[PDB]
Amino acid sequence: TCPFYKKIPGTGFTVDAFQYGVVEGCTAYFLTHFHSDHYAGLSKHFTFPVYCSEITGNLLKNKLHVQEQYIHPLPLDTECIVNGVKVVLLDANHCPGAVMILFYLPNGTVILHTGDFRADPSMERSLLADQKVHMLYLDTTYCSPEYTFPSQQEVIRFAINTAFEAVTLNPHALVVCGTYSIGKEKVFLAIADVLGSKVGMSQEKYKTLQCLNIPEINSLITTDMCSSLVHLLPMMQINFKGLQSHLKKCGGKYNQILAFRPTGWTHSNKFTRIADVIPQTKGNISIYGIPYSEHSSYLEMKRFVQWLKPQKIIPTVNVGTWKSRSTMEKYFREWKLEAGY
Ligand code: NI
Repeated sequence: TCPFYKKIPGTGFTVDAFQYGVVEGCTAYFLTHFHSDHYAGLSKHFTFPVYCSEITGNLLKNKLHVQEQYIHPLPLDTECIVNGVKVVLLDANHCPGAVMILFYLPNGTVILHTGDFRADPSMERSLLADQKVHMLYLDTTYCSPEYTFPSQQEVIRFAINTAFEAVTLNPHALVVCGTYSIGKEKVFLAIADVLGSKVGMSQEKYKTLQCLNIPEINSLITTDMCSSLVHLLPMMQINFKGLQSHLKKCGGKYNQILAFRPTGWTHSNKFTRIADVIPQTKGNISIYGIPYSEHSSYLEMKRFVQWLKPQKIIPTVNVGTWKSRSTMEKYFREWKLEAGY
């Protein structure tokens, strides 16, 4: 049965609610982005209307084989009427295709659902600038001051630099990058670009990336592993055993592997600066854990909410324990008293 925080009051609408069967009273199911925790339950046999971005829609069709008739893609930054309610999709700065959703209720309430997001000051000049928000359904993944990490751009600089150095010292080094969902594609695209190579990957992943509307994508990726000196592999294979085994497969073209695992936050962020990150090494194999986040840092979260000044905040992550819930309510109150709303 569907929890309260996935329902939109005074509408026939749910948000990311595909794993509870037929939700009593739902006329339209909204999917903010194509990550499995959020689409859990969708398949080719689902037969209600699904509202989403163009990108998300592409993945539903080709990856989950949802039929075309039940897919309703909407343009961003554009006012749209759905079951007689005005809605707007906004870019979430999460993974490809990820949206925030604005609902203009018939009673005059306005609700912002963030989906999964990474708060940015750029959002303070979207269509959010123009009016008030009563209720905010918030992505509270990192809602605690200990959660700090660099910008995406800093991380990318470290990675491009680390790869360019290693391969220029040893032209027979291979570079491997781990993946398990959509998101974080800049990591391996940036690395491939600096090395003048296409990114080589399984057929399943090539298919996934072909649904993302990235410009010039045919120029940047390939299933032909032999023609590539940057390879993608499943995240579970990014360890000494998995990499040794992959190097074998490459038929003596390479005598070294440098690999990256994009993580989210990890506790080495509580001490170490991005600059000072070092890898784990065993023999001819090095592995770097790099803190490339597609969710708000505590400070970025704090900024967006204090800017938006919502009347009520409903968290959508870390809702499972009383200690988590109480920690988040206290921060909300601090933020409100500091800002004056
Ligand atoms: Ni997500």
